Formats: sequence, structure tokens, C-alpha cells
Amino acid sequence: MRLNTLSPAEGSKKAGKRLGRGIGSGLGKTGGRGHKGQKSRSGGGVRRGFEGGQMPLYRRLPKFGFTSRKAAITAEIRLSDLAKVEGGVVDLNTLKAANIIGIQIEFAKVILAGEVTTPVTVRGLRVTKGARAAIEAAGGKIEE
Amino acid sequence: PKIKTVRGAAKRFKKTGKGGFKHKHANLRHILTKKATKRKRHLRPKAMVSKGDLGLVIACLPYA
Amino acid sequence: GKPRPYSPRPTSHPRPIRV
Amino acid sequence: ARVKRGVIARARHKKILKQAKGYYGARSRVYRVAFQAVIKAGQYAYRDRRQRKRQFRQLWIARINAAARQNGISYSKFINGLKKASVEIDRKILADIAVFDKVAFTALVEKAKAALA
Amino acid sequence: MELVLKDAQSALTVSETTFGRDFNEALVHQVVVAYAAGARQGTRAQKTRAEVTGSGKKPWRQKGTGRARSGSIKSPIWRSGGVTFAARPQDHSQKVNKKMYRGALKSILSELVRQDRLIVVEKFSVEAPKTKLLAQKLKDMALEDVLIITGELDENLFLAARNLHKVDVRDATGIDPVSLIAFDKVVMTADAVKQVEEMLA
RNA sequence: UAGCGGCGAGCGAACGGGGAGCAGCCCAGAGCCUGAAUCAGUGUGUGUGUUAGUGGAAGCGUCUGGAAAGGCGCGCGAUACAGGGUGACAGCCCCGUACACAAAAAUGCACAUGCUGUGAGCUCGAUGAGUAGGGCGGGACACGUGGUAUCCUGUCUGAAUAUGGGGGGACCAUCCUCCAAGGCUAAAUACUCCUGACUGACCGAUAGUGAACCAGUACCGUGAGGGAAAGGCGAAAAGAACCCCGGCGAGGGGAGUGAAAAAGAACCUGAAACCGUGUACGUACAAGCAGUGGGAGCACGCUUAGGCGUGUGACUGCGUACCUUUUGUAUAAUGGGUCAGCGACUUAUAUUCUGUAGCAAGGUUAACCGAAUAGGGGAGCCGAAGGGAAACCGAGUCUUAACU
Ligand SMILES: *[C@H]1O[C@H](CO)[C@H](O)[C@H](O)[C@H]1NC(C)=O
Ligand SMILES: [Mg+2]
Ligand SMILES: [Mg+2]
Ligand SMILES: [Mg+2]
Ligand SMILES: [Mg+2]
Ligand SMILES: [Mg+2]
Ligand SMILES: [Mg+2]
Ligand SMILES: [Mg+2]
Ligand SMILES: [Mg+2]
Ligand SMILES: [Mg+2]
Ligand SMILES: [Mg+2]
Ligand SMILES: [Mg+2]
Ligand SMILES: [Mg+2]
Ligand SMILES: [Mg+2]
Ligand SMILES: [Mg+2]
Ligand SMILES: [Mg+2]
Ligand SMILES: [Mg+2]
Ligand SMILES: [Mg+2]
Ligand SMILES: [Mg+2]
Ligand SMILES: [Mg+2]
Ligand SMILES: [Mg+2]
Ligand SMILES: [Mg+2]
Ligand SMILES: [Mg+2]
Ligand SMILES: [Mg+2]
Ligand SMILES: [Mg+2]
Ligand SMILES: [Mg+2]
Ligand SMILES: [Mg+2]
Ligand SMILES: [Mg+2]
Ligand SMILES: [Mg+2]
Ligand SMILES: [Mg+2]
Ligand SMILES: [Mg+2]
Ligand SMILES: [Mg+2]
Ligand SMILES: [Mg+2]
Ligand SMILES: [Mg+2]
Ligand SMILES: [Mg+2]
Ligand SMILES: [Mg+2]
Ligand SMILES: [Mg+2]
Ligand SMILES: [Mg+2]
Ligand SMILES: [Mg+2]
Ligand SMILES: [Mg+2]
Ligand SMILES: [Mg+2]
Ligand SMILES: [Mg+2]
Repeated sequence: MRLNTLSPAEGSKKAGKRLGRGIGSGLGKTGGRGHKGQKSRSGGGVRRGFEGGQMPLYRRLPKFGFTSRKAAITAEIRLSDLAKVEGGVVDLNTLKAANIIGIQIEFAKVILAGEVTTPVTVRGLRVTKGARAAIEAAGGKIEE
Repeated sequence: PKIKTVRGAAKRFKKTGKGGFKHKHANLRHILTKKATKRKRHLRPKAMVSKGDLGLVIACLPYA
Repeated sequence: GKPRPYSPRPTSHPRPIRV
Repeated sequence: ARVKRGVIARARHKKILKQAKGYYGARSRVYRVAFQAVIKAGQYAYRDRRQRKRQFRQLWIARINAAARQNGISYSKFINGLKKASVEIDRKILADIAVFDKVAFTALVEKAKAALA
Repeated sequence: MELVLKDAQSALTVSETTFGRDFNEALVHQVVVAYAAGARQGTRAQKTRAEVTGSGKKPWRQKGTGRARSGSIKSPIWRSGGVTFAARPQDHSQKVNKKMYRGALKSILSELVRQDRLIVVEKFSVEAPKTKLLAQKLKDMALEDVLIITGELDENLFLAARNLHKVDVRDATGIDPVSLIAFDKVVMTADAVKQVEEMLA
């Protein structure tokens, strides 16, 4: 192990395409752009979604729905998270100390995802039927 | 700089679980009287972007 | 190398009009 | 990191100019003309390695046709004769014998004549 | 795992996780390269056709002259023209994951033990800030090219080493991967090995 | 992202979070006490920069060579082996460098201390009107008049004034929060005509500045304005006394200098196109991309005196350049007089996929701090759950009164 005996792993350093450097290389002359038309030109190419003038897919389909401001401040908590909090009292603000939900979240919900294996006390969260079973099954106590 | 979303596409397509996109059917906005109830009923539910169109949609929605 | 070209100078004959 | 092309370009051009020695005029002096000429020499060389085999067989056959007709038989009969008599000496050797050992060639023509008899 | 001290003639226990693991050449390479790239200043520029000094006057009319059409005297095709893709100052620094950096240190130290290059002592200092003293100490300890990692950097040993080009003297906080590989032998003080252990975990 | 948007192309926040920095005050006024805080200006000492500088270690012999710093040998200094120079490559020959010192004079900065103005503190007040708001027209807000809050105002108007007023995105009620129509305010921030020092996986004379050179010059233009080319003798000029041909020339030959003059100033190296002298072979009855395959003869050099190598190439088979563009080009389609140098897929940031590496239900930090390529910093971001327009539900969910 000297500075002139370190090699990279095989396949870690693929050499970049160099266009317009002769016949041998297989990217000489046109450099893979083919012959003429818009796509062969410096700065050439049509914009994203462009279909040649046909009404593009993202404009012949109707807009639908609206964005909820409520959804943005609503988080989901996995059973695997309940353990990661300090105190065994899964409040809204103990989840925030734990870095489990964001600082702006106002409404959390515990769902049947992962296995809770400790007595945990869920206070002031919504909890799924599946989750309620699993927390109660480990001695946990869900209160409003 | 960040790629910019094609905002019109973001209003037409939602990303689903396996990574496809759902979208609303065309032809259910107006001129409804002359259309068969059967036709209209089959246009109500959302639909999945076809294989052909995915490339275009993906380009438009880099942050989907 | 090449010298800078001259501005238009007088022409001895008109270009033939194919039209 | 700027790379001057001088030394490498010099060597590429010399490589080509050296292969163009003996060519007429610009063809041995002028890179642009020497290059075209060295390529075309290459193309002819490839083509002619094949043609050389065609030209030599054609020569050999002509000489065997002479030597055989001297011995009172055509090339076509003689070669047919040599196959019926199961002789496998190839045209390069027949031709070489036809020039250098005319006794031996007569022997071969007799063996041919026998097979057809 | 036990590192024997050559000065006092004893042993010193160290983590197998820091001095025992196999040599991940690929990972060390990525980190050595990233270190070299982090040393680059990246200070240069050429002039584009935009930046070269001259007017935007079309040198001659588009048609009729019998010459190649021209638009700017700054065209990169022209002598004295812009550089087609003129360099700007670049940041060549790479991100190295904390864990990949620490990984590479562990791989290098583990190799410095296997090739008998990590010479661990208990106490390494000199009396006065004199280069003659350290040169004498190094010929006795029988090494020329060496990296000396001490606990707290002694002003005297710092000054003594300063004018010996083969010799470098650092505190444990100051071990870089390139220096650990670059030097023939690495002399770590027992105190330093404790810090390098604590530092890498 | 939310939004805005011929809902096109595009435009694009805020709240909130992490950091750098952090500083508060005054007038709209009268009395009391006083002139006491704090800012400046002004001298006077004090340190400490700046504007000249001082000292600053240690090498000899021999070999090659024109010359030694190079080879070999044996020494010595190093808080100095940064860098530069010196007849080739010098830690010890020189200038420096580390380090330690220095200011009559002027001046920046900091405190300290007189002097001049400056006016603190407490009490009782007061609390910015053609203004807020409105109508009409514009503009600014990410926000294009939109359901459009907010800001600004050209035009026309016009309150309340703390029991009051502004805002919380049409609007109303409630609640919350702030107090416009007077003003000042350091730091974190932006920039470099310019000074010093230092650095470069920046250039090295068609590059790098237009400009390495007496260049914004010569030159061009009425003028604004445009705008070149052009670097290198040698270590040292020792830059060639003298002689000779020549027009008391140019140019040259000797001589001499020098390591070298085929380093002689038109000067390092000295390529190619291009132009000659000489030698070998071929060539004046022979038709075309000029080669190629065959091949005699001649000349030359070798190691069997012999083949082999080299040059030439009579004669003979085959054979219509290259590039581009095209269905297709010997094409009488395009482009190139030739050479030399330069001349075209980059860079930045996003995003996706592949390979590779680390770690793995986790992974990873950004700014920033830190002398730190370390270490800190987890603010965030991506992932581990989806369905639904949404509320919401959740390994399900949506659809539907309900699903086989
Ligand atoms: C020369 O040609 C020019 C065009 O280029 C004018 O037509 C001009 O009049 C011509 N003059 C003659 C003499 O024909
Ligand atoms: Mg190809
Ligand atoms: Mg083309
Ligand atoms: Mg085409
Ligand atoms: Mg194409
Ligand atoms: Mg362009
Ligand atoms: Mg149309
Ligand atoms: Mg967080
Ligand atoms: Mg409808
Ligand atoms: Mg030219
Ligand atoms: Mg270079
Ligand atoms: Mg030649
Ligand atoms: Mg330039
Ligand atoms: Mg870090
Ligand atoms: Mg000295
Ligand atoms: Mg010597
Ligand atoms: Mg020399
Ligand atoms: Mg007020
Ligand atoms: Mg208002
Ligand atoms: Mg108003
Ligand atoms: Mg209004
Ligand atoms: Mg309001
Ligand atoms: Mg409150
Ligand atoms: Mg220049
Ligand atoms: Mg040069
Ligand atoms: Mg003039
Ligand atoms: Mg003379
Ligand atoms: Mg020289
Ligand atoms: Mg010369
Ligand atoms: Mg020449
Ligand atoms: Mg004739
Ligand atoms: Mg003849
Ligand atoms: Mg002819
Ligand atoms: Mg022919
Ligand atoms: Mg055609
Ligand atoms: Mg043809
Ligand atoms: Mg034709
Ligand atoms: Mg042609
Ligand atoms: Mg022709
Ligand atoms: Mg054309
Ligand atoms: Mg032409
Ligand atoms: Mg979800």
C-alpha cells in the first residue's frame, strides 16, 4: 500500500464518450446525432411534452382534484417509531423531539406498520384498528 | 438549477404506488346529453397512463 | 492567411438574367 | 492543462509520408495527397493478394496447356487423364515440371493418356 | 489485539475493529483520490468569444466577397479568438461519506500494522528545539522517512522536525489518509493510539 | 412545494426551521433637579501597527567537463532544505530564508487623561390629517382582476383620533395581535480602479491581456470608433585586430575569439510545404486516379562468392482521387493550391438509469462552527404504506345504498 499501488474497483470508472474524434471510435463525424434535422443541431431538441404539434397528453386530459392544506400538516407514525421516543408516552410533541414527524405537523396517526414490543402510552393521536390491537397486545394504553 | 415541473402536467397526473400515473378520462366535460350513460359511466373512474405515454409524463414530472 | 476582402467595386458586365 | 499537437501530428504525417516513398509528385510530398495514395495502395494490396492466386493459376494452366499440346493432348483431356489415373500433383508443380523436366512431363502425359485409353 | 512498544518493551491492547480489518483497496482509493481533489485550487479561466477584447462588427459582408462567411473577429475558429469552452474557476472537492472516510482510515491503519510500518512507542520527544537532536534520535530508532503522531503537539519536536523534509510531526486529530500511506514508517505514541482508537471507534 | 399562468411557454412564494450577526434610541414638551450619561472635535502621555532598515548558521578533496552546483569520498548547519542567482542540478559561493532586533520624522488604531461643546435621571403630559379609508386609472406584491386581501399613487374625495385605529388573503362576527400618517442607528452583506504578500493538476509567444517588445502604439477612419505584427547570440562581447576579392561597396574567404561561429548579430533548436547542386537507375513508337500484383535488366552494400539486403522499374494483369450530400456520384454535384500551427459534444446545477463503494430499515447531512480535507452541526432530504379530489380511512382503500 503506497500512493502508486492503489487501484479503483473494476467497473467503477467507465471512460466518458468523446464525440467527433475519428472513424475508429465509432462516434466520429456526426457524433451519434445522425444526419440533419432539429435533433442534430447545437441547442437543438423540442421541449418536454412536445408531440410535434398534436395537443400534448398533459393538455388533452382534464385537470382534476385540489390540494388539501390539512394533508400537509397530517403525518403517519409506524409502530416501529413508538419505541424510538423517550419516555414511553407517544404525545404529538414527544414524536417531534424524536424527529419522527415534522415541526409543523398538527395531526398524527399510528398505523399497523412494523411490530411494537414495549408498553407504550399513545396520548392525543388517532390510531388505526390494526394499530390499536397491536399496542394493546403489548400492554399499551391508548387515551384521547 | 432545479428542474422545473411542468405545472399543467402536475394538475393532470398523480403518481401511484408501483410508480405509474393515474389521470382523469377525457370526454366527460360537456356535450354530455348525446353520450350513452354506459360510455359516461366508464369515463368516470380514474385510469392509468399507457406504456407509450409514460416517457412523456415522466419528463414533465421529475419530482413526482 | 487571406487579406480582408474589398467592398464592392465596379463590374465590367451585368450578370445574365435567367428570368 | 493545454495540449500542443505539434510533436504527435508531426509523427502521424511522417508515418504516412514514409509509406508514400517512390510515389509521383504531390503523392510523396503532400500529406493530404500521400494519405489518399497510401490508403489506395492498401486497398489494391488487399485486392491483389487474392488476384495473385488467380493470375498464377492462370499462368500455370497456360504453361501446362503448351507442354501437353507438345505431347499431343489438350490441357482439358490431360487434367481429366491425371484424375482418372489418380495423380494429385497440383498445377504449380506440373507447370514447374513442364519447364524444367520435359522427360518427367512426357511420363505424366503418358499416364494421363493411359487412363483415358 | 496487541501492539508491542519498541522503546519500553511492553504491549498495548487496541480494537480489532480499527487495527484488525482487511484492506478495502477500492474504499481507500476513493478516499485518497478525494483527498488529492480536495487539495486542488481550481483557479484559472480562459476568455470565451464574449470576453475577448474587440468589437461585435461583422468583419466583412455576408455575401459577395468570395470568403468564408464571418460574424465576429472573436470566433474561436480565428487566431486571437475566444476559447470554445473557456475554463472558469472550479471547486474540485468531492463529498466523502463520514463512514467511508473512517472506513478508509481503519483499512490503512490495519495495513500499516500488517506491513510492520506502524511503530508504536510510549514517549517520543526531544530536549531542546534542535533539528540535530531529532535527526540523531531518528538514526538511533533506525528510520529516515517517518510520520510522528503524538498526543499533544510538543512545540520543541514540531520545530526540530520542521526542517527535515522526510519527517512530519502531527497530533492524532491531524492524521490524513494520504500521509498515513505516503510515509515509509508511522511512529504513533501510545497516548495517540488511544485518541485514534477513540476517534475512529 | 403553495400558488400565478393565451392554466400555454413559463413565472414562483410564505409560514416554519437551522445558521452568520446582534443594539438600541430620539423629536412631536413643560417643570423639577441640574448640567451628572453618551457621542463627537481638540490637544497630552501610553502602548501597538505603517512609512527606511540591522544581524542572520554551516564544505572541502578528487573525477568528468569550456565551466561543477553533477559523479565518487569524507565533513558540517538546520526554529534557516521557502525562493532566487551563480559558466550544468548548491542547505553550507552569493542574495535570502528561520529567528532576533530597529525609527529623528510623519501617520493609522487602541485605551488613558485635561479642554470645548454635547446634554443624563425622575415626575406630569402629549402620541405625526388632506392622512387612513373610499371612487376612477395605472403600477408593485410569486399572485396576469381574478372571489383578490396587502402595498404605491396620477386623478376626485375623505374619517376616527386610545371609550380610538391597523392587520390576521373577498367579506361579516368573534378572538388574537400591533399602533400608520416624524426621524436616527453598528455588525453579519456587496464590490476591487488600486497596494503588499502568498498560491495554482492556469498559459508559455498563432497560448496568456489587444499589448512579454517604447501598444491602445503603427496603421485605418471626417468622427464616434477600429486596431495589429513583433520575445531567445554567448557563461562572458571575448560582437570578429589584421590580410585578401570587391565600387575606400553589398557580400564573401582566411585569421582570431569562443566549449561551439553550420552560436556572426538576417544569431538557441531549426520541422514541413517550396527551390536547387550531386550521384544511381529509368525515360524520346508511347495513351488515362499514376498505384497495385507480377517482373527482367542495371547500380550498390554485405558474412556462402554466394544468395540476401538497398535503390531503380523496361514489360505485363487489375485498377475512374478524397470529403460531403444522396435512391444513386469517376462524376461535368459540394469543398480543399500546398505546408505548418490553431480550429467543433464543454461547464454548472438539477433529475433519472447503469456500474462501483460505504452503511443498511435505515442512509445522509446543508449553511455554519472548527487553524483544521478531521471533528462538530441531522435544520432538512430520501426511504421504510397505501388508497381517495378531499375529509378521512389504513394493509388496505376508493367506487356504490351494497358489492358476488
Ligand atoms: C456590373 O454588375 C453590377 C451588379 O453586380 C451592376 O449590375 C452594374 O451595373 C454592372 N455593370 C455593367 C457594366 O454591366
Ligand atoms: Mg456507427
Ligand atoms: Mg453533414
Ligand atoms: Mg434527411
Ligand atoms: Mg435525426
Ligand atoms: Mg447557436
Ligand atoms: Mg393544429
Ligand atoms: Mg427534524
Ligand atoms: Mg363537469
Ligand atoms: Mg490557410
Ligand atoms: Mg504547457
Ligand atoms: Mg521527400
Ligand atoms: Mg487569447
Ligand atoms: Mg464534515
Ligand atoms: Mg548567511
Ligand atoms: Mg565535486
Ligand atoms: Mg549548458
Ligand atoms: Mg402614531
Ligand atoms: Mg391600509
Ligand atoms: Mg390611499
Ligand atoms: Mg380597497
Ligand atoms: Mg382586512
Ligand atoms: Mg398573547
Ligand atoms: Mg499575443
Ligand atoms: Mg517558438
Ligand atoms: Mg487621422
Ligand atoms: Mg564586410
Ligand atoms: Mg544555453
Ligand atoms: Mg538558428
Ligand atoms: Mg528543409
Ligand atoms: Mg507504332
Ligand atoms: Mg523506346
Ligand atoms: Mg499521356
Ligand atoms: Mg486498366
Ligand atoms: Mg438528386
Ligand atoms: Mg460508380
Ligand atoms: Mg455526370
Ligand atoms: Mg468534383
Ligand atoms: Mg475532370
Ligand atoms: Mg449544394
Ligand atoms: Mg474549389
Ligand atoms: Mg399516504
